[PDB]
Amino acid sequence: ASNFTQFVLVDNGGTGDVTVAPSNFANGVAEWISSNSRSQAYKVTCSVRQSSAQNRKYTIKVEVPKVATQTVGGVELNVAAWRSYLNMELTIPIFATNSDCELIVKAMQGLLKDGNPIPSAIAANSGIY
Amino acid sequence: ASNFTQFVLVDNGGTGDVTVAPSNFANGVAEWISSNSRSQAYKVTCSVRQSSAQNRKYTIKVEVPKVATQTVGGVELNVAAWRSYLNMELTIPIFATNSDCELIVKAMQGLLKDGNPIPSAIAANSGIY
Amino acid sequence: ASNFTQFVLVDNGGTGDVTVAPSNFANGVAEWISSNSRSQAYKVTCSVRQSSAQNRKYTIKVEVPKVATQTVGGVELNVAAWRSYLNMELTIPIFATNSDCELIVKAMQGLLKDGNPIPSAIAANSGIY
Amino acid sequence: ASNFTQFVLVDNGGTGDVTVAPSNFANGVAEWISSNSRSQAYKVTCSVRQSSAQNRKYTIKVEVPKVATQTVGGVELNVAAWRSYLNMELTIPIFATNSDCELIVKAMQGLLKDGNPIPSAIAANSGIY
Amino acid sequence: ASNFTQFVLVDNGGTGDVTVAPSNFANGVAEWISSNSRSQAYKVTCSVRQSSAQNRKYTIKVEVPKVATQTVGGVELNVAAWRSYLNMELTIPIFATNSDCELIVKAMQGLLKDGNPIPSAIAANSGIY
Amino acid sequence: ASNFTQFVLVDNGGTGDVTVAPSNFANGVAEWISSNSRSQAYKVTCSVRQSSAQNRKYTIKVEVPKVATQTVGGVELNVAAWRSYLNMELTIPIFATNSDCELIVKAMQGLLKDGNPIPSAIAANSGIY
Repeated sequence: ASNFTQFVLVDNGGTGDVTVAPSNFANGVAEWISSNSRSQAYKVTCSVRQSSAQNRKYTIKVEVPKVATQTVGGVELNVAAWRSYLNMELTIPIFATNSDCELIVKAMQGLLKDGNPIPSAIAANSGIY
Repeated sequence: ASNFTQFVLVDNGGTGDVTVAPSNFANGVAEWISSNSRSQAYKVTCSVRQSSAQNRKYTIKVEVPKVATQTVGGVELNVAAWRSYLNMELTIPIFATNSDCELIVKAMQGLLKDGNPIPSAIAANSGIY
Repeated sequence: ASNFTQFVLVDNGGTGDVTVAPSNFANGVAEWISSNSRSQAYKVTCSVRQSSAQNRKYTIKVEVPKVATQTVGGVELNVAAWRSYLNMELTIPIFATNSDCELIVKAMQGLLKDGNPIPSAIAANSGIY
Repeated sequence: ASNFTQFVLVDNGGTGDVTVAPSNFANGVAEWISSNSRSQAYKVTCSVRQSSAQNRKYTIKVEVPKVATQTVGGVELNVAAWRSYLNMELTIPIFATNSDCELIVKAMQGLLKDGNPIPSAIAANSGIY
Repeated sequence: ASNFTQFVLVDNGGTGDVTVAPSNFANGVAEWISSNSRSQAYKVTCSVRQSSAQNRKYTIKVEVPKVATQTVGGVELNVAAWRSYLNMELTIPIFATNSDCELIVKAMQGLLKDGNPIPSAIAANSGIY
Repeated sequence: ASNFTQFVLVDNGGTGDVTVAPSNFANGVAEWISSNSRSQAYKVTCSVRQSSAQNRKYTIKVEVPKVATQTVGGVELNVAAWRSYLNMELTIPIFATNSDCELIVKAMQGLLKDGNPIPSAIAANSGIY
């Protein structure tokens, strides 16, 4: 069994989906990268570690690139004009049962569901109002 | 119009849903709290700010409590045995158009979709393997 | 194939079986945990390393907990009264054929079969005599 | 009881079984050895001591000869190339009742049951994957 | 994908082929091994890491047993006299697209194609002349 | 005979084949280059040396360029945007028979055959998983 597999990061219908695939798992940091030029690739990393005697802590990171071509002196390269960086830390006490964790996951999914405040603000270059 | 409204944080079917409602918007920090004892309430906060000349940065935070009763000297109070803390920062360059942002949101939703690596690990008190 | 699978650690004959499942592979240490909070879980880990120029060494560990509900600060926490620890190190020369290795497995199985000296002593809080 | 008796270490189904028998009890350390030269014998030793104020520790050791291409009764100067060494240390808290200890034994039996991850890895000269 | 599968390392035309199979994935380093003692096995390992700000590096290693006069399952203390070691490091700039990488693979295939200089030299215990 | 011959490094099926030819043997390093300016050429080198008293070591290197036309100082120069580098070191004991060496060649060919794990990963900007 393995959960270190490829998955769909961006569900753009069924065509133009960004799939991210495993690439390296060094030093306890799982890393996934989308295909093609590493320079324009999406990146996701995840690591879990015991932060204190009572808590475990997950550190997830995602990079969404803005695909572009750079032309310097007539030489064109595939690059990322810029990147957005998502950095999240999740602390969970060791007393949390599997049920408790499922709830935590649902809270995260709910937080970002379409239509809700946070995702609507982000999607529209806006804050709360 | 307002996006500073109540929303469903945990979609537990249609019964036992955790709804979170606005409570305070001081100093540019929007805050939502679930009903009943503040001590056992779920909490979500969000603020956006220009981090540099080129980037805007969102800071979202969620607290999932473990509901419990504390009995000290015969006096019982509603408290949270412990809390899980989600802390996420999202940096987005000012060149990002609305389309670019929608993609960013989809990446976040994809990252946490049921079945995918990260949420499956968290839900099962596990790391990547 | 993939030998990283779930298995039943304690066979109580279908009813109340302690089954353990893959939970982490960070740093080259395969880990399996029972379906409990991290504070009350059975835990098994295994790792292999080339200890010398001519040996390989498997380090296997198991934690059998005694679950309890402790009242800390007036709050009830799911905890472990104590844990029993098994620690085994197996050193196998590189010249060992697959059939040579099956011999080791059979020897370990025979060592612990019901009725044999060692498991009888352990199960009776007794020594060998 | 009087559990210090001969037993079948390797069960090859009646024909070609390896039986190991009492051979030493110096210092309360029970030793069992197969019927071979000491450089080619199967050896098992066991002893218990209270390791600390709250724990008892069983130290079990097993030595298994490399059989492929073995020359029975021959002299092989590099003995380490022809033997595998198993070292088991079982720590059991003094509160453990007999039932608790039976469960611990079952856990050990489950860990090594045929078909499960650990023994399959060992038998195939492999790690976990 | 899920390219971590068994494959034919040495193709002797169906009869007497050497198949190598997954045997370890510790630290994201994939390992494949043939069905032999570790002193006589064919071994292949592979891993990728971003070696610098602008490059990614694939490190591939292959070990091949000396077969002439080999004593199957035997103990040979000077292991180095019985194995050949191949070390490949492939550095690919992050700008390389999938097509660029296909070409790189073709170059490697061409380099080693039967009848070409390099492989003929190796196969004849020779240098270039 | 003379194994220092031209060969096709990249077989694009007759049309657009990258053929490489002998270009230097100074200092005991056999070199082959494609028919291009030294700034845009594919390059292959090989050398053999008795690395130790009992080993021989082949050092083979390949450079796959990405050709481009850069405008420097208003003038257009035929140049290389980047280069991919392959570096392989093969250590073969002196006891290796010719048939033993053919085994190594076949193993290297099998390693890179179309469809097998390693070349699939490389060609997809992916790791093994």
